[PDB]
Amino acid sequence: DNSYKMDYPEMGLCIIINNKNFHKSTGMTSRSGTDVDAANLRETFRNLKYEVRNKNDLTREEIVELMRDVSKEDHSKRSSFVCVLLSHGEEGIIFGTNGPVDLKKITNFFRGDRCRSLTGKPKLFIIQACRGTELDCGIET
Amino acid sequence: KIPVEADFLYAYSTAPGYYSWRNSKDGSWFIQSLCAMLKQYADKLEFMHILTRVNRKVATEFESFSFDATFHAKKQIPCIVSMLTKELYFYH
Ligand SMILES: COC(=O)C[C@H](NC(=O)OC(C)(C)C)C(C)=O
Repeated sequence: DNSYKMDYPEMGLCIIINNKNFHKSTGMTSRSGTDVDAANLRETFRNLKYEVRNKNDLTREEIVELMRDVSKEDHSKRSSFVCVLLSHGEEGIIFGTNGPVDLKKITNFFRGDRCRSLTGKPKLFIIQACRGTELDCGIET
Repeated sequence: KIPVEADFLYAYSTAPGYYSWRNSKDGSWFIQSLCAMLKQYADKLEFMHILTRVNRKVATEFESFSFDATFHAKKQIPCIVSMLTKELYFYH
């Protein structure tokens, strides 16, 4: 048993949260080019046989209930789970269209004890977002 | 029993504390590279190995260009955070 069992009836869900336009109050420029990512991920994960679900411009609240409702689903027949977050962010934080949301609050719904039908199954979280304001000036080879 | 935090994989686009670059026309450097690597290797390589390829592609093939010197010529490295307990293959 060095490899996860991926021969279940279904590969699993692939929830893609694509936040492009943020509330004026937040002062965050639109994430132009983000639709290209959403479409890319959708095609890519469809080939891997995942049940893709794209959600666009969700508020900090909508991200939570979405994640909560998904974790409350019966994943028994599914091999794994995937969630992609496309948005603005900071260390340990992902932005809803109206404000920040802690990454921990999101991932907790899937904790081994909180989502029994996904225990022992790989839970992937692809996060495209900033994690601070530092820039890598790189170094020459 | 197993840890409740086990079997979790967090594939971050950039390292802790750093910016993550996105091209308004092609999409983010990370998502771009991830899809390409998955489309090409998901039928043979293990996930960690594919994500390592994504790491090299993003680190080598991408460099920012900006009229603002402050954001010009910047690089980026993604960050694989794995609490997985087994090898992951998108096939059987
Ligand atoms: C995932 O793409 C972005 O929205 C991340 C965003 N970074 C970002 O937009 O960098 C630029 C403005 C594209 C150079 C952030 C600071 O969180």
